[PDB]
Formats: sequence, structure tokens, C-alpha cells
Amino acid sequence: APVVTVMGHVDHGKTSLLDYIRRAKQHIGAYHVETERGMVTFLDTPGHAAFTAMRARGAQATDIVILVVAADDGVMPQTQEAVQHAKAAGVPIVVAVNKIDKPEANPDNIKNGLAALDVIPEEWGGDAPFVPVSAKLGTGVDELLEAVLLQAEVLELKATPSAPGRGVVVESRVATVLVQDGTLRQGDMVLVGINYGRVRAMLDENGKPIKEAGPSIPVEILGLDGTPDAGDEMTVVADEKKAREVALFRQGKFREVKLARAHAGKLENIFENKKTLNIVLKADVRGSLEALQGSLSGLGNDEVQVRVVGGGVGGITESDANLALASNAVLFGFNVRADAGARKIVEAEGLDMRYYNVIYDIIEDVKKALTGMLGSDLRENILGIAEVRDVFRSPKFGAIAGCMVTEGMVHRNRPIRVLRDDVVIFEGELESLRRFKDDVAEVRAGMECGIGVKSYNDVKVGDKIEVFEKVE
Ligand SMILES: Nc1nc2c(ncn2[C@@H]2O[C@H](COP(=O)(O)OP(=O)(O)O)[C@@H](O)[C@H]2O)c(=O)[nH]1
Repeated sequence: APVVTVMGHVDHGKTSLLDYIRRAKQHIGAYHVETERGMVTFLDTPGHAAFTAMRARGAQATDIVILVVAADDGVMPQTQEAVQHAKAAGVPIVVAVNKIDKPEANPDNIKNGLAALDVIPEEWGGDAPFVPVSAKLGTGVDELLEAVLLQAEVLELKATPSAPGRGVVVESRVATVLVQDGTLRQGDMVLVGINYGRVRAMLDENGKPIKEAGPSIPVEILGLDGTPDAGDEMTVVADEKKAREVALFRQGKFREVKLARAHAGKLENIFENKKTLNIVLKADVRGSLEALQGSLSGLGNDEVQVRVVGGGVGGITESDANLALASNAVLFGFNVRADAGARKIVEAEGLDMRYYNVIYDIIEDVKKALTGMLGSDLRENILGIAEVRDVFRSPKFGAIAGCMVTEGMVHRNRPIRVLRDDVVIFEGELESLRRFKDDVAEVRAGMECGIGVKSYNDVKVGDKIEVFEKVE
């Protein structure tokens, strides 16, 4: 009885397939279906973003993952990101073409498009299965439900019924847990993550009250003193003082491990702490991604092997940061900046995150990291940010844009970058800046000004302008 997570591109059929499967044989976070070949359960929330977030806390609540693609407009970049996320942990991947109920959409380019992703099918090399399904039409459910269990061909031992409570939390709305090992008879003391309580309500997916929990079945518990996190682990204790002592020891241990990760996980400590140095790469364009991947694929043979575990085009989404945290890798943003959630995750944990705007710099830094004598605190710094709120261009010289300066100081003697959607578009120099039509040469923090950049008039609303100095 494995655990299934649905993964795929947006608007491809993940929710539709999950709903059809549930209806064939009240949203809490998980559900289960009984089949003659064997019971199989699914998690309500699909997508790799939620899958890796709980992965990052060592939960490992996945057994088999299924990709859903479409015969039309198939294998989009998010599908590649999802398969990367599934392979980083390491699980068998079962793929399924969903929209095979379209006006002659051929499920043939999908196979040889996904083949060049280490998802080689059976008829090609014999590595992964391919199934035609259709949530709308209904043809293909039986094949998928047989293949999900057929490809689950590991020992699958343990999960002993008579065992102490051991499960993982899913959704802390009252909460829900999908227990891995043991039984969850109500009334006994329970330690759910950093939390203590007693089992008073033990509702099921359909709301029918029960008292016993299956080996790999979900259950919604209610009665705890509050709300734990979404990736913690739950067990059974006996003494409330024991639970409190365990909670305080967990505070101490987490506070120690955060500093240990922020220390050893930096790029500067690669040689000291093989080890198969992992990196997570983000680039502004596909060419600068492929070139960097080809350069970083081979670097050092006898000592340390560098393998890229990510690779995407756009800003540093919090899913990318969660993947890097789970894989304990090093961020690498080439001409791309992080978002708010990525900034939050990087601030919380260690997450060595360094930016670059030159291809050679990344190879140089990685070579020194493998060598072990790299220099620290180099390659410029950020000294000011402004947000563009209005762009006006008179028909005599149109380059001025109104900007609100946020958390920094913008000046005239330093080069600038202009970026949209956390992606840079131009890196030149500052031509003019003025307040109240007065040509001031220094704008403080929190102020408002009018900025015009030389030899570039394309600024729009909601941009960002960063000012930096090459300091060595
Ligand atoms: N023709 C056809 N349309 C489908 C099929 N499956 C899903 N759809 C449509 O595609 C959309 C899928 O959206 P959905 O998967 O729920 O969004 P997501 O959860 O963000 O991926 C739905 O609005 C359906 O109407 C199918 O097998 N055939």
C-alpha cells in the first residue's frame, strides 16, 4: 500500500484525475482507495512545490510518483522541473498521457520528447512505463491503477501493525497525519512534532469516527493544543513532562543544526566537509543555462564530483530553494534574483545563495571550491534598490521614470541593473536623477526621485533598479 503524489504541468489534469479516481471508488489533505490488487492512497494537494516542502524536513512521505502530460501541448518546462524534483529524492516515476481525447493529438512526440530526460520508456530502453489515460473519457483508469502497483516492486516489508505510533503530518489546518508505522488508538498521549496532546477526535477522510489507524492510511486528529508545522513527525509518549523536555531539546537541536548548516553548507567549506557537491542552477535564458550545465557537468574526477540537481529559467521560486535545502546544495543565480518566499527560506535556513552575471565566474568559483582555497566576500555588493512607480516620456528626451527608493541609497557614481520579474534586462550606467526638477546628485533611503538611464528607454511600471559597486 504505497503513497502516491500527483505531479504535472499546470492545466494538464492533475486535479481532474485525482477527483475522478476518488469519485470512482470533505478535503483534509489525503484520501485512499481500495482495490483488489491492493489498497492505494493519494495526497490531496498535487504539484512538486508541496511535495518537496515536506521532503525538506526529512519526512520522506512518498513511494511512487505519477506524471500527467497531454498529447496536445505536451512536455512543458514545468514538467521537466517536476521530473527533476522527483528524481532528486529518487523514486520510480510512472507517466501517463492525459488528453488523449482530442481531435487527433498524437501521443508519439511525448515519448521521444521525454526520452531525453532519463525517463526512457519500456519500448526504448526499458526504464519507465507509459500509459494512455483520460480523466474526461474514463478510458485508462484500470491500466494506471494496475501499473502504479506493478511498478511498486520493492520488498515493501515493515509497516508492522502492532507497533508504537509513528506518522508524518500533512495539513495543519486540528491536523491530519498519514501514519507510516504503528497504530493510533485514541485516548493515548501523543507528541506531534513540537507539540503534545491527547487523541480526542480521530476522524477519517469521509468524517466517519474510528479508533484504529491503518498501516498507510490517513486520519484527521483533533484535540491538540495548537497547530504544528506541515512536515514534522508524530509519535506516542506517556509523560507530559517527557513531552515538554523532548520539545525543549528539539528547540536546542534545531537551533544548533541551523547554525551548523549555515556554517558547513557554504561554498567556502566544500573541500573540508568526494561528498558529491550538489548545485542548483537558475539562468535568465536557455542558452546560458545549457552552457553552464555543460561546463559544470565535468569538474574533478578523483576528488569530488559536481552534479547539477536543478536547472530552470526564470526567478528563484521558493520551490527551487526548498529543493536545494532538501538536497543540501548550493544556489546559483545567473542574471536572476530571488522572490519574497525564496528570500524568506534563505533567511530561515542556511541556503548559501550567491548571484553572478558572468559565465566564467561560476566555473572559477566552483574550481576553487573543489580546490578548497577560495576567497570570501568578493564580486561586488548591493548598496541600493528603487522601485519604479511611474514612467513619463516627453517628446524631447523621454527617459525619466519616477522611483521610490527602498532600503538603500542610489547615487550617480555607480553602475545599475534594471530588472523585471526578478530577471535583469539591462546593465549600464545612471544618466540623470532629480527631485522636484532639481538636479540633485544624492537620493537617501525611503525618498522618491526621477531616474533616467543612458541609452535605454524601455522602463515600465513595477520595475526594479539596483545600484552596485565592484568592490574587491
Ligand atoms: N478534453 C479534455 N479536457 C480535460 C481532460 N482532463 C482535464 N481537462 C480540462 O483541463 C482542465 C484541467 O485543469 P486542472 O488539472 O484541474 O488544473 P491544475 O490542477 O492546476 O492542473 C480542466 O478544466 C478540464 O476541463 C481530458 O481528459 N480531456
